[PDB]
Amino acid sequence: NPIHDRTSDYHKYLKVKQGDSDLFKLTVSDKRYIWYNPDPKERDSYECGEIVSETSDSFTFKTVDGQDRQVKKDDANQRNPIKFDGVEDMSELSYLNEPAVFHNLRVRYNQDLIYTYSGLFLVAVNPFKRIPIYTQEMVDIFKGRRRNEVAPHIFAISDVAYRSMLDDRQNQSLLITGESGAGKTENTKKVIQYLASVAGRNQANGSGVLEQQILQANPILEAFGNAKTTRNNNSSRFGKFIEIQFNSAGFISGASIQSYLLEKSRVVFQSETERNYHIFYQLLAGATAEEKKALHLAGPESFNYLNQSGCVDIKGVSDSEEFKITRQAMDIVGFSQEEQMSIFKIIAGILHLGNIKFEKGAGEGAVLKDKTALNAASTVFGVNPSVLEKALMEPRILAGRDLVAQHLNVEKSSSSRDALVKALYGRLFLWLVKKINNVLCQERKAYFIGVLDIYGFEIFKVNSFEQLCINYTNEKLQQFFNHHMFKLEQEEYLKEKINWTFIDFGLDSQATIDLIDGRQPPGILALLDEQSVFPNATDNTLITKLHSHFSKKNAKYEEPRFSKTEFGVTHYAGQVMYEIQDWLEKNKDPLQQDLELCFKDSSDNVVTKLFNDPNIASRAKKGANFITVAAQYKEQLASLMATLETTNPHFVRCIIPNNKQLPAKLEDKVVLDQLRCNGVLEGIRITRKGFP
Ligand SMILES: Nc1ncnc2c1ncn2[C@@H]1O[C@H](COP(=O)(O)OP(=O)(O)O)[C@@H](O)[C@H]1O
Ligand code: VO4
Ligand SMILES: [Mg+2]
Repeated sequence: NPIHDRTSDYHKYLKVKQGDSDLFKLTVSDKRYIWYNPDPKERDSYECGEIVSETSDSFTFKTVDGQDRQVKKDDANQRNPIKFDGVEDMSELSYLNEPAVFHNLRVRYNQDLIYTYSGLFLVAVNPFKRIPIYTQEMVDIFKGRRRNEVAPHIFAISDVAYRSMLDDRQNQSLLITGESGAGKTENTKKVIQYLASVAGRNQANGSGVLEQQILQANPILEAFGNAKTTRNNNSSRFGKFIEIQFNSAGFISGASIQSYLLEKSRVVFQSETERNYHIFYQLLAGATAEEKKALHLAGPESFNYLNQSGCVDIKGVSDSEEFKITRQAMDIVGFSQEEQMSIFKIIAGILHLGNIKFEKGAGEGAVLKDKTALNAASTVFGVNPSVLEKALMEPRILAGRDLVAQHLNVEKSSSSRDALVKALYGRLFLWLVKKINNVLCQERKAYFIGVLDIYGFEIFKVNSFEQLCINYTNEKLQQFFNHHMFKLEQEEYLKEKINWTFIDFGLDSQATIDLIDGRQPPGILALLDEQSVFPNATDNTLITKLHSHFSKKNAKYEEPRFSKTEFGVTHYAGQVMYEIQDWLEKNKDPLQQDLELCFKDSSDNVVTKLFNDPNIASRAKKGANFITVAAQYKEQLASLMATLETTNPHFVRCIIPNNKQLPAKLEDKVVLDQLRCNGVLEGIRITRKGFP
């Protein structure tokens, strides 16, 4: 048994190392210590001081240096007996305070122990390096073990959700929270791997193909949906809820993926030191000479959509090698050789479209002097270069019932070219998902375990509509944890009348949530929609209306004195300033019909489905207007949350160690802000003084 064999990889990599004689001598000491702030300015940096004396309400301790301080006992962060350092469950700590919880996490982290239980949920601190703990051997160890019999691990929480699904015959969900780069996606991959193993079928010839396809579905979406941002080299630019389905016997019957709002703006713009989607780089590097030739491809520096950030490479990653993986994932899933080539023609097409350089003519209208890029794109897409040309600069619209040809200037033509690009990429992503889903859904499920992997809370120098939608989602996931951890728990106790005194844990993201998606009174999204459908509305009339409604009226809103185009929203993870530029068009997500017409007549079959298929090319109509991006997203986020409520949830809180993606550098301030806003210690207090 590996569990008990101290010489195993398990003990080696998942268990705390045996202390020595000198450590024992320290462990049996009678001295008592306290965690204090050497600087009262920096409350997150602590040192350990020894308590030398005590009055009825105070403690006098010594500081690392030559001095002595006194503190009220009710204001003291006592240090747990060292025997607790490295404990696998922090609900077991004598003293439960901030420095105490961080210290234990730090102790384990320094030994590459990234998993630690914090009551009923698991905490995960990003190692930022590889650790040999997700091997098939490790999987087999956790197979069927009770949470307290084995070490903290993502495999452990997975098996528990699994047994609960079988024992209670109820649906389960694994909610992995964390800001950008914290490790949500890696752990998500692990939960899938584990379930696929312990619950898959290992018959031969035809058998186990499903579980292999389930696994191969991730690398495809990652190539089209992930990209390098300043916070993560493999940031997920789309949200995801994966449904692992099981039959009545408890065997994987299949799975479906529900994607959420891809960043469609990234295809045409990346800020300095960021990349466009990985796929653009894997194609340009992994394509053969013929493909490269029949596609009119060149190097990254040759494409406007790939040479503006100044970054075409990611340290330690080979796009060429990555491309081989992607294509192999597509094969296994089932993408015909034809479909794939179409998929790359689109990628190549999008690249050429970004090369089209519009210029002014003799008048205000725009013209296209060089038609190389235009011709190239038209070729790979299989569309009439002249139809496409007029559809870009002179799209036709109705003026009443009259058909009027527009003559878009340079700026307008470029924006229209970008809208096409984004619609193009956006629909492709949805097609890929649809496709994969038809492969994985081959049997009526009896039960499922939902694994959520959203885009994490993020902040950049410039925050736009995209960031608001992302942080709004994180804000709701957090309230989901607060709701379940405290509100429902206590609402239960008090219902049974088990003699409980209500506790206010001070965790509530409702005010921030209402400010964003509030309807009555109208929140930010509601006002955005109003203005969005108001003809004479501008980004300036939108910000003015936003300030008007919330400035000095809502505690979570702020009208900055340093700017006229930004507004702040106080989230659980911090205040974020948002730039209002282009919000109206982003929410409208416009696309000229002449452009759609031009592509509905494409020779390529994939391209044609993206423009003739209702689910992909059609847009819901909220009456006289198309449903807005905000209204649809608010709507889809509401379904999810309603789906989660119908399951038994298990939380995994990923914690990022620092802001530099560096291993072995656990930064207190970075880590303590997360433990605080995530409500980790309150999560431990409810499990400790309550009735689980
Ligand atoms: N458990 C882990 N083991 C090894 N590396 C990890 C782990 N978790 C995270 N990483 C590293 O951190 C990066 C970011 O994690 P990721 O899961 O992609 O963030 P996210 O999904 O939270 O936005 C990974 O690409 C990987 O380098
Ligand atoms: O950087 V992550 O967006 O996948 O949270
Ligand atoms: Mg991710």
